[PDB]
Amino acid sequence: SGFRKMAFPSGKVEGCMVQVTCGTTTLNGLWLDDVVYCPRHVICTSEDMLNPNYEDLLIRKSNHNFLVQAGNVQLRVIGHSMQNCVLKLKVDTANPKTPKYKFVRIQPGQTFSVLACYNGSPSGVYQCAMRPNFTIKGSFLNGSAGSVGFNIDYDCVSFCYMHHMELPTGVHAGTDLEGNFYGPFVDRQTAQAAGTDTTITVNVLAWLYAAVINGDRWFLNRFTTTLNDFNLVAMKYNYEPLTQDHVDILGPLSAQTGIAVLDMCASLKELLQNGMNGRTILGSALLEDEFTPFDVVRQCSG
Amino acid sequence: SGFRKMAFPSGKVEGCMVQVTCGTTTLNGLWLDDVVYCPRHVICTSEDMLNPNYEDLLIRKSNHNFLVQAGNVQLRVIGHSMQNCVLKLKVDTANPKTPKYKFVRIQPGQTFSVLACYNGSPSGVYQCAMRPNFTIKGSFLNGSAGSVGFNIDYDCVSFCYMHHMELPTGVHAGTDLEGNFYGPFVDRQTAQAAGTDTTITVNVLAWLYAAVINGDRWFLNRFTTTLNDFNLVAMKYNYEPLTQDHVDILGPLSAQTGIAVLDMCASLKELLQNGMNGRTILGSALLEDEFTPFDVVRQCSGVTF
Amino acid sequence: SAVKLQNNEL
Amino acid sequence: AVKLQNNE
Repeated sequence: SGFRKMAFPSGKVEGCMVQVTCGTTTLNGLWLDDVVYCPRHVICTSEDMLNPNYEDLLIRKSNHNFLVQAGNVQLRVIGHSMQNCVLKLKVDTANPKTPKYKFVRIQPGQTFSVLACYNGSPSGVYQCAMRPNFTIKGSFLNGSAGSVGFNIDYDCVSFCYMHHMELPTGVHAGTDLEGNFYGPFVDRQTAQAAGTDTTITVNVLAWLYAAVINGDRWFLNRFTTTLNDFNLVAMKYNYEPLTQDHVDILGPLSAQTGIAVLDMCASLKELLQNGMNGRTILGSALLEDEFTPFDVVRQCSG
Repeated sequence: SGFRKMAFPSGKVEGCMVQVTCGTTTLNGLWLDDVVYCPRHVICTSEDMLNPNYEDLLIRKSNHNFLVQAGNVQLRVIGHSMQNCVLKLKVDTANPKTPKYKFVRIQPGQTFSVLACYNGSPSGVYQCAMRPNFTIKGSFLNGSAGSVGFNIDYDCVSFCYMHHMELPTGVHAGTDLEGNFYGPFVDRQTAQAAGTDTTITVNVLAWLYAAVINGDRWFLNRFTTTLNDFNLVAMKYNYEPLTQDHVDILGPLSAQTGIAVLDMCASLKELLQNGMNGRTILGSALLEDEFTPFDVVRQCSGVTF
Repeated sequence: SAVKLQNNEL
Repeated sequence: AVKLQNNE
């Protein structure tokens, strides 16, 4: 029993973390085989970070302008190229700790583990979700750029996020491992703003199923609802709309607990209306929305 | 900025987890140097677990009665002994992935990272705290026995917990790496309840300091209190007593935010009596008590390992 | 209920 | 402001 913000074990990613320095700018890089991936704004100076021309900034660099440290050993850069907002530095040594991996672009609502790093060394690991406004609520300081988000379902590391920047509200933005940003953000310090952040509704329902699985039922009620009536209520609390696809996703949890998806949707409507009245659900007084249906099944049933 | 429930990097611990099998009972083991540590109830059968005599159950066992698998490689057991509630299995191969480590027993209220494991394979990591009643509000299923909790002190892995069992309330209990139970529990499938739990006051204050660092300041006020006046209402709300030691270890956070420790206690005092008035602190509607003062420092200053 | 030793069975 | 989170 029990339910925790559970990250994946970080060892497979730790062995890939390196430091990348260009001039006086430094951040983290991801060392897989003979390629080191890092955010391209490492080729920026202190000035020229508002409207950099990365193509022009990169063509002025030689391979020896990139200093890559893997622990105590400096990697020899023998090649460099740019893919979207990510730099790909070819090195003359394949990382012997390279695990089985793949690159995956995720959709809002998806969760992943973050190994926050500074100077190529890990600071800690925590769990995150792609918010509907395409930000993440991370824990990142200066120098954390290059830290990655990942999942390790089975024996393959699925890299889904590379960290780049912090927005004025303290939320964070970055790219997939192909360098394409999540959301409309750009790797410039020009003024940008995250849209209104909404609650990941399907994740909340999954979390309520996890509570029921762990023996908690106080929040249920005898009511049901139509999908359309629920969404008309949900939108009033800045909740993401619930689609038929989400309903289907919750089928297994619905079948495991014997509570229909639309019945649990009725429960959620009452919880938003009442609050929790001094009670908690799985150790929380808010409705947790960073657990997917897949996360619940992995943690509760195995 | 931002503040998350942050565990230590688990890479050095992952390379030490193995699977231990004795009959039909399977759990996890910690392979350090040439010894494997694991819960002693691995020698129990399903029918042995009500009132087992571990002294007697072990005498009938020999070295080869323990199947130790490190991945797809089977380790040869050349010795066995019992220290309190853990079993030590000497193997003929030192773990080449052995990190710098030590065994430390933690105090109630201190935090650590759990590496949940099943069949000797690491499956997840999460941060938690030794509750004042010596339970752990963990997330554990069958087969998770032998999973370990740890901290990283500078360059050294400090193993502080090994998981054994789940209480009927769904909370969990275990031992240090020397086999000594945390809390008034014993390893057998009987009715066992913990003492009444309390909130870790020093940790809540640390978490309120983390919030101020992140710009959450609505809970601050003009007031201050005293240790005696605060502890009177803290005991009334089932909060742990605040000592002069807690005030001292909070010093670095109090000076870095410009907010005296006892000024912050007045904030926490008002929060217990009047609630949060519909607001949140660091995305939480509860007073979080699973962040120590050093947890806040290492996260907000970006300490690495 | 009773304590559950969280080993696994084969 | 918007901060690219390299270090200097």
